[PDB]
Amino acid sequence: GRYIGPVCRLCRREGVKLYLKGERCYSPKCAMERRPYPPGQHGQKRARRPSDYAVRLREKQKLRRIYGISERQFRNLFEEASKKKGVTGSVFLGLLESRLDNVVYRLGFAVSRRQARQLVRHGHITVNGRRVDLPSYRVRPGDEIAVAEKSRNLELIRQNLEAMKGRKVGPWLSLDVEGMKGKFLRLPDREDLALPVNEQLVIEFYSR
Amino acid sequence: MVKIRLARFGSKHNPHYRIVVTDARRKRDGKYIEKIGYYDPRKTTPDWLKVDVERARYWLSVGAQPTDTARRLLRQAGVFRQE
Amino acid sequence: PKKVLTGVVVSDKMQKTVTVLVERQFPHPLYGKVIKRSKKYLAHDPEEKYKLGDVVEIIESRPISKRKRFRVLRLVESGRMDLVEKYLIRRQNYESLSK
Amino acid sequence: RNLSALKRHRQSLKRRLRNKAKKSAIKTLSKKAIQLAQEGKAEEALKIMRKAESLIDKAAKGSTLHKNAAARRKSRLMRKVRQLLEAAGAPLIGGGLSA
RNA sequence: UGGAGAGUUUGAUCCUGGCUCAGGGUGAACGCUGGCGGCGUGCCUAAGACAUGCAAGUCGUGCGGGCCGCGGGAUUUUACUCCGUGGUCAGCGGCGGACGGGUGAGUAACGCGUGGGUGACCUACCCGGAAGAGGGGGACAACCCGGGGAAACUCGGGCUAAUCCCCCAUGUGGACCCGCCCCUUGGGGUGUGUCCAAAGGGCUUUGCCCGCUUCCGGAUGGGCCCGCGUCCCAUCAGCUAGUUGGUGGGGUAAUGGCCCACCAAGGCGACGACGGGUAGCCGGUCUGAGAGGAUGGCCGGCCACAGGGGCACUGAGACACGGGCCCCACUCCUACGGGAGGCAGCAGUUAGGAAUCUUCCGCAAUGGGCGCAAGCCUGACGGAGCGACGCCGCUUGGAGGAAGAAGCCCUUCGGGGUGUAAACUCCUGAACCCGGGACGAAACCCCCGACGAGGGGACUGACGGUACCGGGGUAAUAGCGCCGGCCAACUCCGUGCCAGCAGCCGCGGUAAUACGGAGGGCGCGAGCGUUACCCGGAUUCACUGGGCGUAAAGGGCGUGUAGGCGGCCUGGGGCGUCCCAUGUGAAAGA
Repeated sequence: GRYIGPVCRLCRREGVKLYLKGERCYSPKCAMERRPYPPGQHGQKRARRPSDYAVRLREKQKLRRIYGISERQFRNLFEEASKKKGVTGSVFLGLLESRLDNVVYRLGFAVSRRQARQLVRHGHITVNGRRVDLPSYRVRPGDEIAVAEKSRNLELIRQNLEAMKGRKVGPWLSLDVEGMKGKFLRLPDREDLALPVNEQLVIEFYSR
Repeated sequence: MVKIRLARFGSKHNPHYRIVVTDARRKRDGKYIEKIGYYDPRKTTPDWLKVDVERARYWLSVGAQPTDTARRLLRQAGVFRQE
Repeated sequence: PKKVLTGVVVSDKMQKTVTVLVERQFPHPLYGKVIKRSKKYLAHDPEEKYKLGDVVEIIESRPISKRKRFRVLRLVESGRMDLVEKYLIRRQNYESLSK
Repeated sequence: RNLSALKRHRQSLKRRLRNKAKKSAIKTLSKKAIQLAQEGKAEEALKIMRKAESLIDKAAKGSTLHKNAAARRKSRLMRKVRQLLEAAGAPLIGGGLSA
């Protein structure tokens, strides 16, 4: 499931700083501050001209490995897009962004998507009051993503809200900090995200 | 003898019936002569019963005994309520 | 509607019966070209009223025989023993065609 | 290993007998009738035909010769009797025939 | 809203051309691996053989009895007998066993699909309307008495009831001949003549209920006919005696050579008859930009079959899977004379096979049969079981955490890597424990009202103490494939044309990024690979969309048969073609 194992190891390999540990992959070592080259024996060895394939592949691995997601699951969303009305590339990003396990992250209740996931799986989170435990739950506009008033007193929930006390958030996300609740205003637009990834290549990888 | 009755759609533990007229000898979920409503025994939608009540009255008029429980429902939507 | 067809009588060498040749044409299902095609029908003639060459209407009917299923409606035009000639040629074409 | 509704069979045999019976008499009378006509008889010819007619309609009452299978044999009898009678003289007795 | 190409013929090139790979799919199976749940799904082979159990009954409100009981009567003598009632057993009689369920063998065909015909027809039960049910007679089982057989069963004799059978009556009406009228295939109407009805049962017994009869109609379900469409071989070219038509009969509900007698000599074929091979067909499914290809499992529709072959009986309906008769093969019983049987119903067994489940629970729901009803029956069904077989969701943790432990791998001997990975600190808390706990089920039924409408009440849950809710609570599973090019991922040993690899091109002969191993890396993840098959790419059968001077490909040349194709002008017809409206295109699926 998910991924399991070494994360700020793909921080590397992709060659762009991934935030997959949240707090540390963020602070004078996501190893991109130390060894910003791919892992293993042949790491700091001379690259070769990468192939038109290799390129499209990593970009997909990049986009997917960000959101922490199954290839099988990823690819369903992609196809689920495309046929859907409008520009495939964005929409996909939209749908990826509408995943609970990520909204919860985006909305500050957790420091990583990985940790954000666990909060969902352990019912610490609610959508419109009803307790939801599916990291895949597709959040539509107007939904309110609450903290379980039952879980409010956790050292993790406290500490991770006190950080966003001042912090500003997503031009499509509201956030009441003290009553520990937030809103899904609208699907983001490609430009709303500074995703270090070219979605057009990800379209291309699934075209050949 | 043609019958107003229930045909079963939906899934396992997800019963959803279709108020249908059909020759009695056909299979339960076999072909039917006309759909004239539906019914969700679990009332999970605010609309878990519906009946084209003109048609219900038609099929009776040409003679078509309803299942005892299919007539229960026809009653509910006043197929038999007059004046 | 009982299908009403019109063809040519190409035989009356049967009692109270005429073989009628109905030709049909259409856009070939795959290749577009309009192709022609045709079928003889055994048509019921109680008064042996029609003969070789008459072009006749022909109607879908209550069965009279194994294979008599049409009765002769009206006559459209006499003569036309050219069309008859063409059928007869195709036939004896087949003669010089065996081993 | 015994479907007590194999009495269904038993009964079939009884009905078989009854049917075969009624029928076998219809026949014998019908023939006896058209024979008298073909011999140019007046009274007794119809008188038996009238009897036969009855027996047909009667048999029609149940499952023997139901319907209008009945009507057939009636139609064929009166047709065959009257014609056979008019192939000779004297059409007498009101009998079953229309004036 | 839709189209990607690559490797490989050469020392090198362009082209032709095949092979091959990347994608999607499957009722799969096989290998290594395998935690949870939901919804699906699971003999593709021998339509081989089958043990055992269940799979179609029901009605006492149609009728008369046997056997086991209880109770009450006539007598004041208890032997004999009348009545009432409870089991129970078949029998007569009715409705259902033609539905539901299974399989694809056969079938290249009006089997299917689609659109129509029926003036050529049928339809039990249900609905609506019109009109009826008056008399009499009869039998057969059950039961009783014999006889034959080992058995299965069977023959005879006697008694008896009914909604069983028959006769007479009334004829609203209907049938048939004939005549006439309308209408046009046998459609409707009318007139003499003939012919044809019925059953009773229950009570909340004079007024209702369940039934009966004849007729017109309605609804539903079917039969039959026709137009078009429906695979491969022409190394199958000629086929045909019920053959093609007629007249008359038979037969059916009904047309028809469907069948028969007799007369005529026809009918079919390159637009592919006849013959051979293969095959159930469709809605749809997979694939493709599309056109197309392939396919028809599960679900729905039609068809056909019920060990193999005929056949008919009953009946509204069958030529009937769990009805009948005969022949065949097979299995059992056998006193050798004769019998019994038919999972391609659900389970299960066995055999074949690479391979396919429980001899489970429940009629609680839906649906079907019978019943006035209560109910009885239902392996249809609704559920649980098994199998990563498929799809979907979820888990094996989360946040910290060294200029970086050890171990192992490289190393140019400084160093590099596995690697924030672990160890270790905090946090959450799959599993598991306790508590509570469903919807699915309100009808038939009773009461009120009027057995109507409406109102009121009662019973009932297989799944199941499952789902879901609340409380407690443990850091708690990872494998498989690949790393020469195509294609994403590289170093070191071992090995020395050996052992071995290999989808194609090709690797191995002492430094192998290709073999075997280790480290590392890439790709997926409760899966990953493999093999088989289908579409793709393959414009490589080219309709969209190809070609033939030398690449495969112009017939050795003519003549002209059928067939294809046709100059300029005008007019008619409107068959092709085009437009509008309308009907059809079921459901599911997309």
